[PDB]
Amino acid sequence: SGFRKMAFPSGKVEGCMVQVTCGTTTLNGLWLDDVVYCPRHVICTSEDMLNPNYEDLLIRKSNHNFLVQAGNVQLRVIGHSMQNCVLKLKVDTANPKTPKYKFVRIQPGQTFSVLACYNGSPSGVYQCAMRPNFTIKGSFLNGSCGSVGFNIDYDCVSFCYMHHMELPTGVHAGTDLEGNFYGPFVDRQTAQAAGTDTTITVNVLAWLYAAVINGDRWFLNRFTTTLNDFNLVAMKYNYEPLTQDHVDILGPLSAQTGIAVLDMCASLKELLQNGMNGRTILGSALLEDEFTPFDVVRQCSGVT
Amino acid sequence: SGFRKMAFPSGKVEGCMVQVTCGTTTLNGLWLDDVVYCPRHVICTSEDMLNPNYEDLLIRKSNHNFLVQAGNVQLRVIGHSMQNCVLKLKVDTANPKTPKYKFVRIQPGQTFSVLACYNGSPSGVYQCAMRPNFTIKGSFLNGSCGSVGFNIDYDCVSFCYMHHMELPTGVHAGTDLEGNFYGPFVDRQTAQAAGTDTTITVNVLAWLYAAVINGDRWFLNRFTTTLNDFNLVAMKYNYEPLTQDHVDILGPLSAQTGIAVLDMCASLKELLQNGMNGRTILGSALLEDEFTPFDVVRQCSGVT
Ligand SMILES: COc1ccccc1OCCNC(=O)C1=CC=NC(=O)C1
Ligand SMILES: COc1ccccc1OCCNC(=O)C1=CC=NC(=O)C1
Repeated sequence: SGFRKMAFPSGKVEGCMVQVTCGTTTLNGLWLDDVVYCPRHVICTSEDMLNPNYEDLLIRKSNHNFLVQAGNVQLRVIGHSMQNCVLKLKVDTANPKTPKYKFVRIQPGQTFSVLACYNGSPSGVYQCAMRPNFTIKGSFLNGSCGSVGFNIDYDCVSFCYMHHMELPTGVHAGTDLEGNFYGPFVDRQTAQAAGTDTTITVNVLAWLYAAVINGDRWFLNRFTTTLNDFNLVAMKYNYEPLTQDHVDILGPLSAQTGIAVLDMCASLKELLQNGMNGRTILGSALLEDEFTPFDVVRQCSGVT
Repeated sequence: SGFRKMAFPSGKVEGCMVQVTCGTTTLNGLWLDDVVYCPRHVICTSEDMLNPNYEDLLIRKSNHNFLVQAGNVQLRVIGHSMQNCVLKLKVDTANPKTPKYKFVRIQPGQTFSVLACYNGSPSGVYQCAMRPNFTIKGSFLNGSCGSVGFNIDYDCVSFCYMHHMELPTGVHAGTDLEGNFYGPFVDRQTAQAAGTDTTITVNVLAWLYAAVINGDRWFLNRFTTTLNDFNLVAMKYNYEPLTQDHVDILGPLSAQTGIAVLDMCASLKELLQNGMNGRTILGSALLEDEFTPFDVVRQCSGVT
């Protein structure tokens, strides 16, 4: 028993991290097969970031201008191309530590592990959720760009995020591995509105099921609700509307605990309307939304 | 910016994990050089765990009874010995993935990463603190025994914990890598009192400094206090007494932010006496104590 904000083991991803330098800028790259992926803003200087013309900036660059180093060994760059906001540097050597991998675009509300890196070296790993507004609340300092987010299913790493920037509000924005930003964000040093965020309702319910499985039950009540009634409360408290697809994904947790999804919704409704009254759930004094129903089942079953 | 409960990258530890089977029991082992370390309770059966005679149980076992498998390859056991509550199985092959390592006994209040494993396979990584009462609030299910805790300083892994059991209260107990339990715990299936736990005051203060560095400042007030006055409040709220050694370790964070340690103590005093009033600090609605002053500096500076 016990419940933790668990990240995937980062080993398979550590073996892919490289340092990429272009001029005076150094950031992180991901070396998979004979390609290194990194944010295209590695080609920018301070004067450029306000509104860089990436096509023009990249034209002044040659294969030899991109310095790629994997630990202490230098990789030979034989090609370069820009795909959306990522640069793909073709190298003459396939990464011998390349795991089985996929590039996936995750949905808002889904979770993933981030391996924060500096100068191509891993510093730490933490579990994140892609906010409904497509930002992530990470921990990234100068030099962290090119750090990636991923999920792991047995031996396959599904890369879903590459870190590009911190918005003036202190939240983080990045792209999928094809360089498409999550959300409306552009890779420019400008004020960018991130939409209204909401709490991931299906994840809070999954976390309430994790609480019951692990022994924290004080919040269970004698009430039930309907999807319509619950959604009126979800609206008032900036929670995502619950759909039948969300109820269906909560099926296994409802079956395991014997607590019907709408009964758990009624517990969540009471917690939203009355707060915690100074109590905690799974060591938290707020409603946790960065655990999906899949995460809860995985952690509660011990999937390796 | 941003602050997360970050774990160390687990790669160096994943390459050491093995499965150890003895009879019908399977758990995790740590393969370093030509030795595999695992909890000695791998030799027990259900009837034994109420009060096992480990010396007698181990005498009925031979090198060939310990099945050690690293992924898909079987290791040949050429020796076995019990040191405190750990078994050391000598194997004929040194682990080629053995990183630089140390065995350390951490102090209560210190933090470490845990790589939860099942059947010798890593499932996840999370950051823990050794509670003042020598328990850890982990996430471990059946089969997790032998999972380890560690810290990493550049290329050196300092192994500090090996998981042995879950107490009837749902908290976790384990040993250092020499098999000495942290706390009063014994490896028996019996009710075991874990002492009164307290909140790690120096860690809460370090986390308040992390909050100021990252922009959450609402809790800063116009007051100051003394170590004596603060400790009277710490006593009332089951917080560890603050010492000058704790103030000294907070020095770098006090210097970076310009907020004197006793002024931060006065903010903490007001938060203990008045609560959060429905606000959050670094995404938490409670006072966080699982970040040491070293962790805060490391995460705020980007040490890899
Ligand atoms: C506004 O900056 C940008 C806009 C578009 C593109 C790149 C930008 O930044 C490049 C350098 N940024 C960093 O190294 C970070 C510093 C702190 N926190 C982070 O998450 C990243
Ligand atoms: C009371 O059990 C023991 C006492 C002494 C020694 C060993 C004991 O357990 C062996 C198996 N335990 C597990 O696999 C766990 C199940 C669930 N949670 C965990 O943290 C471990």
